[PDB]
Amino acid sequence: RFICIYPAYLNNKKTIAEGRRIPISKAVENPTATEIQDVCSAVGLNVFLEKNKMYSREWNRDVQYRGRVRVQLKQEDGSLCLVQFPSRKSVMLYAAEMIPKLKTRTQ
Amino acid sequence: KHGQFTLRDMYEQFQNIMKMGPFSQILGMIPGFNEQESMARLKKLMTIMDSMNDQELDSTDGAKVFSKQPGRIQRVARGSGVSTRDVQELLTQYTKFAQMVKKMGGIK
RNA sequence: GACACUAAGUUCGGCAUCAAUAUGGUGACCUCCCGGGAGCGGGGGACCACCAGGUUGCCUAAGGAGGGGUGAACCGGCCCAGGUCGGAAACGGAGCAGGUCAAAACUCCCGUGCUGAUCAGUAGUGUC
Ligand SMILES: [Cl-]
Ligand SMILES: [Cl-]
Ligand SMILES: [Mg+2]
Ligand SMILES: [Mg+2]
Ligand SMILES: [Mg+2]
Ligand SMILES: [Mg+2]
Ligand SMILES: [Mg+2]
Repeated sequence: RFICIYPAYLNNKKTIAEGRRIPISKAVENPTATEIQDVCSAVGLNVFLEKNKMYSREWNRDVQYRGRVRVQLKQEDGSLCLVQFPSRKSVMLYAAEMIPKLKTRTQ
Repeated sequence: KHGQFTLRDMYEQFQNIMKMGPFSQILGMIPGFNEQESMARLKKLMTIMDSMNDQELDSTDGAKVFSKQPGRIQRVARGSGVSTRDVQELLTQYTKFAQMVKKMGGIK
């Protein structure tokens, strides 16, 4: 029941039809499922990385380009896990904003 | 053939079953040849070509075509949901196979 | 009869052929939402290109919304085997090869404007 977050969703180098889900203004260079998980897990979000899954609209097969990330929004009872994270859009955006800060990118 | 069956047909079929053992034993010294576990390797190699075009297929030097214009390798890889290395691999075996065929005949 | 001039006939060549609009399409791209565990399902705006037949500018000597072709390894659009990806599945997606095309692009032939040359020597008029 967790939700799905594919890097294509947060890629500013992709068009709409190519899988982008957020405005280019907020999108990111080349987000990696890893980075996505690393910023989500570090906010109190329950999430696990599906390293080998591949996004259907992703012609490339390389690594930097594949993997999937799963985050728990609601809890079995119904309450959101983190009030500040209603929707999926909420997480996508939060991620798009925090990755360009990861030390590994400011390097 | 016409959705029917002539003696020449029966002949050609028996003939196909002939150039077997031979062609098969010609795969002898070629690292890239477990009967079922081979068929896949053979069906894969074929599907990859299911993505090449006539001009590429019918080329005296396919290896180069692809060598010189790498985009073709990428086009093929992606077009047959296989990896890029896979394609280059298929390309080298075809070379080895070519060179082999050279030392002997070709049609047989 | 012999010459001229206007109208004009034949043929092989040359040069050249707008603009701005509504309605409906196709495509591309962006931007907002709802639903959903994925592939997605659903709905609102914006921009650009092109097409179908339809106007008008007050537009040029002409400028028709004509008819083909090619479509490129990929790099236009469709349909997409296989394989690939998501899916337990049902299916769905990206998509090469292959096929295809009112609607990427590029090109011919039409027509239409001037225009050399050619051939005819008829139609009229005029001259000696
Ligand atoms: Cl969306
Ligand atoms: Cl690429
Ligand atoms: Mg005159
Ligand atoms: Mg073609
Ligand atoms: Mg093509
Ligand atoms: Mg299929
Ligand atoms: Mg599709």
